[PDB]
Amino acid sequence: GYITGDMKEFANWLKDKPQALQFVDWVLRGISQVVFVSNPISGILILVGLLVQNPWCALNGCVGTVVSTLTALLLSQDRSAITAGLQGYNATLVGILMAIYSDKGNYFWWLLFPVSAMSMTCPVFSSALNSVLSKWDLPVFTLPFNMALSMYLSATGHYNPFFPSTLITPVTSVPNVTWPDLSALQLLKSLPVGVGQIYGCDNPWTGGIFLGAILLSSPLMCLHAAIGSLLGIIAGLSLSAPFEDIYAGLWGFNSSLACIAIGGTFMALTWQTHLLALACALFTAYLGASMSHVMAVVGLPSGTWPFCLATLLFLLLTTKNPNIYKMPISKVTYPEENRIFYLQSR
Amino acid sequence: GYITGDMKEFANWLKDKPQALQFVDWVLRGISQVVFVSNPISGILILVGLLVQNPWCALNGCVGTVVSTLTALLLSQDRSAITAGLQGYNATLVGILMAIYSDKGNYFWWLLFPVSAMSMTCPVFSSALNSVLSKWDLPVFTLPFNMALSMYLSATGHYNPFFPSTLITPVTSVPNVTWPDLSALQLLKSLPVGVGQIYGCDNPWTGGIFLGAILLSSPLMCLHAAIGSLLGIIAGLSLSAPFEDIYAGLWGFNSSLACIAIGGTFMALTWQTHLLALACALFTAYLGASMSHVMAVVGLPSGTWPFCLATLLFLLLTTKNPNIYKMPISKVTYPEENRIFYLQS
Amino acid sequence: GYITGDMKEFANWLKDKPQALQFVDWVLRGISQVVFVSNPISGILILVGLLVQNPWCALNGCVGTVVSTLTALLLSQDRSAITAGLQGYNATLVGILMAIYSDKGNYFWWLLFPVSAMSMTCPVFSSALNSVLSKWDLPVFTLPFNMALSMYLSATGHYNPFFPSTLITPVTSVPNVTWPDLSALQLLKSLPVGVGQIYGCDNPWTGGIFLGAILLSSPLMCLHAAIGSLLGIIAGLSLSAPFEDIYAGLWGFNSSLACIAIGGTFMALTWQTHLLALACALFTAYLGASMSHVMAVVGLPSGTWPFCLATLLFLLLTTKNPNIYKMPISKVTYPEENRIFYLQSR
Ligand SMILES: CCCCCCCCCCCCC/C=C\[C@@H](O)[C@H](CO)NC(=O)CCCCCCC
Ligand SMILES: CCCCCCCCCCCCC/C=C\[C@@H](O)[C@H](CO)NC(=O)CCCCCCC
Ligand SMILES: CCCCCCCCCCCCC/C=C\[C@@H](O)[C@H](CO)NC(=O)CCCCCCC
Ligand SMILES: CCCCCCCCO[C@@H]1O[C@H](CO)[C@@H](O)[C@H](O)[C@H]1O
Ligand SMILES: CCCCCCCCO[C@@H]1O[C@H](CO)[C@@H](O)[C@H](O)[C@H]1O
Ligand SMILES: CCCCCCCCO[C@@H]1O[C@H](CO)[C@@H](O)[C@H](O)[C@H]1O
Ligand SMILES: CCCCCCCCO[C@@H]1O[C@H](CO)[C@@H](O)[C@H](O)[C@H]1O
Ligand SMILES: CCCCCCCCO[C@@H]1O[C@H](CO)[C@@H](O)[C@H](O)[C@H]1O
Ligand SMILES: CCCCCCCCO[C@@H]1O[C@H](CO)[C@@H](O)[C@H](O)[C@H]1O
Ligand SMILES: CCCCCCCCO[C@@H]1O[C@H](CO)[C@@H](O)[C@H](O)[C@H]1O
Ligand SMILES: CCCCCCCCO[C@@H]1O[C@H](CO)[C@@H](O)[C@H](O)[C@H]1O
Ligand SMILES: CCCCCCCCO[C@@H]1O[C@H](CO)[C@@H](O)[C@H](O)[C@H]1O
Ligand SMILES: CCCCCCCCO[C@@H]1O[C@H](CO)[C@@H](O)[C@H](O)[C@H]1O
Ligand SMILES: OC[C@H]1O[C@@H](O)[C@H](O)[C@@H](O)[C@@H]1O
Ligand SMILES: OC[C@H]1O[C@@H](O)[C@H](O)[C@@H](O)[C@@H]1O
Ligand SMILES: OC[C@H]1O[C@@H](O)[C@H](O)[C@@H](O)[C@@H]1O
Ligand SMILES: OC[C@H]1O[C@@H](O)[C@H](O)[C@@H](O)[C@@H]1O
Ligand SMILES: OC[C@H]1O[C@@H](O)[C@H](O)[C@@H](O)[C@@H]1O
Ligand SMILES: OC[C@H]1O[C@@H](O)[C@H](O)[C@@H](O)[C@@H]1O
Ligand SMILES: OC[C@H]1O[C@@H](O)[C@H](O)[C@@H](O)[C@@H]1O
Ligand SMILES: OC[C@H]1O[C@@H](O)[C@H](O)[C@@H](O)[C@@H]1O
Repeated sequence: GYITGDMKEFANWLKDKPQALQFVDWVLRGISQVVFVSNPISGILILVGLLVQNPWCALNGCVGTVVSTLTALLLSQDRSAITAGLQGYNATLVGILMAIYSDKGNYFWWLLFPVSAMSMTCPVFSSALNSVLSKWDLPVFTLPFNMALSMYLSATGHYNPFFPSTLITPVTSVPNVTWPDLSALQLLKSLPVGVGQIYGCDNPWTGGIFLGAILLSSPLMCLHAAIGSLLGIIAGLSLSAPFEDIYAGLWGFNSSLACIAIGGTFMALTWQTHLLALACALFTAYLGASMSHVMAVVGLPSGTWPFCLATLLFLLLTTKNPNIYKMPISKVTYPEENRIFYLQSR
Repeated sequence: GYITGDMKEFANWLKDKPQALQFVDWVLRGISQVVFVSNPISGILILVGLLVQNPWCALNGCVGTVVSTLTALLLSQDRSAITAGLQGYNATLVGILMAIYSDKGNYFWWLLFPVSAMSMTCPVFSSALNSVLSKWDLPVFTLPFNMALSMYLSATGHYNPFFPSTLITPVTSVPNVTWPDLSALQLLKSLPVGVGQIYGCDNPWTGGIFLGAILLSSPLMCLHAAIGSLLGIIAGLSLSAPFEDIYAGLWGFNSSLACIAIGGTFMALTWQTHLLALACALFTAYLGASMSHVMAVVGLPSGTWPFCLATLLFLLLTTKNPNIYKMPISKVTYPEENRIFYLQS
Repeated sequence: GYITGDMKEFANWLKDKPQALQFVDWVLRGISQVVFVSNPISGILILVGLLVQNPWCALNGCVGTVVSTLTALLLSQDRSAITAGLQGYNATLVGILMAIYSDKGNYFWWLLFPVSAMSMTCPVFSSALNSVLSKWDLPVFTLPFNMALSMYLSATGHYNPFFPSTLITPVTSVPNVTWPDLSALQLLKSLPVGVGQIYGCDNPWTGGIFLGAILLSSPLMCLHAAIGSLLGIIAGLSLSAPFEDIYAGLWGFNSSLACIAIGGTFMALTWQTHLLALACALFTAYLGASMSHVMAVVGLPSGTWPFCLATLLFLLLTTKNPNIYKMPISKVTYPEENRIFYLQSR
């Protein structure tokens, strides 16, 4: 009732309340915005899921969210966007993945310094990218996160004396894939792990929690999150990816995100638009593969660049099919509410 | 007369006729669009040239063209662009080059699955790139092809168990070049081989057939294709490229395309604009070496990125000289008819 | 008196007199535009600093400037920009760094051929980039130079039989940094060396001279040049860079340029923009590291790519703070005159 979707009522209720609680609320919506959700309860559930995988990653994610939100305020960015959590989600990722990609492991306190630095960067990236992309009425997605992360990880690299990153190298031989060995149960677990990997978690229970957090806000978003993850697995098997990479959900997170995006969030949901989302989800998985190989040559991970590039690409697609409709950015909420706008005008 | 230029007489006639015949027309015009030509007789001639070199590559080219054109229809893309062949050329290249860059050799039938998949992305890449580039009134050129190709070849790579690509590695030592062995005859043959390479064909006869196919539509385009190829050869020599790379036309195809593009087609042909096409063709050959080196590090070929980036760069150049005029995209056809618009505007 | 700032009085006097002096004026203003200065006395002084470092680089710089200026005239480019020197500074850099990155050493006379050819591409690169960037009211900065150089050095490479470039390879082990060895004297020298490295000069005297040339035109530009160089040093230390790299001013030149740009030149100088300039300079230094690692994998230097991208990113940041004001391109002079324009309309 009051804890579904955008929580419009709880938003209007807080407006008159203390600054501290209002701040905590924006942070939690910042966390949920990683999956296009603006819901503080979803934020709590996600944070819980993060504490379940790795309490270290949760801390860095939270520090990241706090610093960026505070930086957006220092730099007088738009209040609507802040309250909606749009100034926190990129730095939520910056903090988690910097911890994930650190060769120094859990509770390396020194990590907090470059996390804050890089989190402060996110409002700057967001603003700049917005100046360009809003001219086509495109969102920034997690481009701020991916630029910050690629920048940070290549500046340090595996051989930095203070902050070595994990070593990543290109493929240099044909992997042996034993097809009889392929487990049905393991593919099924890959689905929630693909979703877990959105926040860089490889735990199946965590991904289930994220699925639930999403479901609280929008069942349609939850559905596409799942399907996107599945399609990533399918693409993985089609190029003969090592099973262990599929099981770890590394083929599923970009696809999961792209599918949510196209499947009713940034395009109004119709059957044609649902087919479009599957296509985009597949395409993203294959671009994930491409970017992973190419970037490994420079010791970088692909991050969510593949999601950003493919999704932006599909949103710049135009058609003379009236059933394929791009939402105005200023009207973008969740699929259920988005669809009502489509039925009234198209 | 009827079989020259844009063939707009035959197109008007075909409009009333059966669906399947119209479709063959669009497919054939898609094939000729690789060299900016919208002519089904040129499409046929080019296809013959292809079937001559390697029927396997020819087949993949056609499957791409078909699948793309069908995807364009399925996704309600502009009709006129489809009928002009603008929705088939990128995938013609996707199919041919996916064959060239496969480590599996001829008639590896499975290759048809990814060729089809990648050919479906071509209308998507086209529309997305148009949404950006049309704001500066620029065409997308072969950017859809080059994106699709770089994506596919890097997602697979030389070490894919299913679809290995051919191994491509950077240069690791100074090539020994024996200058007395340089051959005028071989250099001269490198001219049509460079035009052949536009469709990934290293045969001088095939390249001759392509020049013939172009000439039928537009003598001026044919001339710039030849000139562009020549300038690429000059660029390779200027950089002491290994003779065999020059001989295989690898320095010629980007140059050739750039020279056609600037030399009458996207710029109105004047003596100034001709010099510009010469400059662009040189520049493009140089960028080709740059991109080939850099891309070899990640195991990719340069494709026709060089032509795409260089030509877009020269089209974005603004000048206060009235004799250097950029064609409005909606009024772009071939240099002979383009020049009439320029004189009458 | 008449030898500071634009020298708008002196240029108005030249508007009448012989073409060869007018041309020489443009070449000299072209040389100074490297550090955002349009002043021919500044140009002569910079030229002296180049001749002090290495006459061979100085020559190639000059061939660069002249050839590029001749080309912009041939291609009927805007004359206002030519007389201001905006058509010479990219090729000044092209000529100089082509000599620096040549593996053939001093007075390899054949080098003058591709220097001339790459200089001819500079106005082409400037115009096209202007076509795109002027839509957001942005300058091209040194993007023509950086495109020209990246293309040239990668088209040739270390293994080219005519024009081999110097060999650049990525980092492959953790360097050993002994902190007790850090030197105050060497660090102090790093500051002017950073400014010298804007023209690829590693001589502290040359960097001294360049500071003097800037000071002559705009003392506020001089201040930010020095601060930016210092912030790059601080960034280097913060990531435990090899001391010798910091001593060569390798961490200083990009951040120096960024600091001049934001700190009065393309943003009106206020307290707020001064701070923003310090942030942009730190940011630029870290991107320098990033771009250097990545571009070394393909055997290329970063050039001033980091400065170009960082500064453009900062010029695209919008805020609801009226103390942070972006200069209209048509209005940009030096910081002192810029601030006056701003205060009038504030
Ligand atoms: C349109 C007009 C406006 C222009 C505005 C300019 C915007 C400036 C953007 C500056 C962002 C640079 C930081 C991002 C990544 C870098 O760390 C490096 C660059 O090699 N990335 C890497 O090493 C790898 C990243 C590669 C990802 C592929 C990107 C498609
Ligand atoms: C302003 C709004 C527009 C936003 C639209 C976003 C468009 C994104 C395109 C996404 C598709 C990319 C596919 C092409 C190449 C990739 O596979 C990778 C990239 O790392 N290949 C490579 O590394 C090789 C590619 C190198 C070619 C040079 C690039 C100029
Ligand atoms: C908005 C629509 C208008 C589109 C207009 C197209 C503009 C065409 C510009 C293309 C010229 C670029 C050539 C420069 C350098 C290259 O040779 C090499 C290889 O890619 N650089 C490198 O390997 C290093 C490059 C690293 C720098 C990162 C670039 C962001
Ligand atoms: C504000 C400037 C921050 C830079 C200081 C970072 C200090 C790095 O910390 C160092 O890292 C070593 C290995 O990486 C560890 O063994 C030690 O904990 C520490 O000496
Ligand atoms: C979603 C589509 C996935 C297709 C995966 C094909 C699985 C069978 O793969 C087959 O396995 C054999 C040995 O087990 C190999 O010798 C064959 O090369 C291979 O095609
Ligand atoms: C859409 C999914 C396509 C899967 C097709 C996989 C094709 C596998 O191809 C296999 O390659 C082997 C080489 O290692 C050969 O020895 C086998 O004979 C061949 O069947
Ligand atoms: C296209 C302009 C470049 C001219 C370079 C030509 C150098 C080739 O050299 C020529 O090759 C001939 C082979 O046909 C030989 O007969 C000649 O002996 C030889 O001089
Ligand atoms: C535009 C006109 C195209 C010119 C085509 C010239 C083809 C010459 O081609 C040559 O043919 C010889 C046998 O005939 C072979 O021995 C050579 O290897 C081959 O290069
Ligand atoms: C369009 C410009 C073409 C370039 C022609 C270069 C001619 C190469 O000339 C060769 O250079 C070598 C030194 O590099 C010498 O050792 C050889 O004796 C000489 O013949
Ligand atoms: C535009 C074409 C320019 C051609 C430049 C030719 C450069 C000749 O390069 C020469 O090669 C010799 C043999 O390795 C070297 O010993 C010499 O140092 C070098 O000057
Ligand atoms: C821009 C036009 C200038 C072209 C001058 C090129 C002439 C080549 O100059 C040669 O360079 C060699 C390498 O340093 C020297 O060994 C020779 O002394 C010199 O003749
Ligand atoms: C801006 C960054 C702070 C600079 C750190 C200062 C470290 C200098 O260290 C000093 O170096 C001198 C050599 O010149 C030695 O004589 C001194 O003994 C030593 O303490
Ligand atoms: C301006 C920021 C200065 C950065 C902190 C410099 C102090 C370096 O601290 C050093 O950490 C090293 C771990 O790699 C140890 O080997 C050294 O013994 C220790 O002194
Ligand atoms: O807060 C959790 C604690 O976990 C331990 O493993 C770390 O060593 C402590 O530094 C940390 O405070
Ligand atoms: O984890 C790295 C280091 O972080 C520092 O902030 C703490 O003082 C140390 O206890 C710890 O070893
Ligand atoms: O009333 C809804 C109307 O909206 C328009 O924007 C559509 O193009 C019409 O075809 C439609 O009937
Ligand atoms: O056209 C398809 C067939 O071509 C023939 O020339 C070959 O013998 C076969 O291996 C191939 O499958
Ligand atoms: O070249 C591999 C091919 O082998 C044939 O026997 C199969 O029928 C094809 O589907 C397969 O792609
Ligand atoms: O200044 C011109 C002269 O300078 C000398 O130092 C070089 O060695 C010569 O190659 C050159 O002719
Ligand atoms: O590289 C570090 C070296 O610095 C010198 O100043 C010391 O005397 C050596 O003992 C030390 O090994
Ligand atoms: O007038 C400029 C001054 O403004 C104040 O707000 C700052 O605190 C000072 O540090 C600064 O020097």
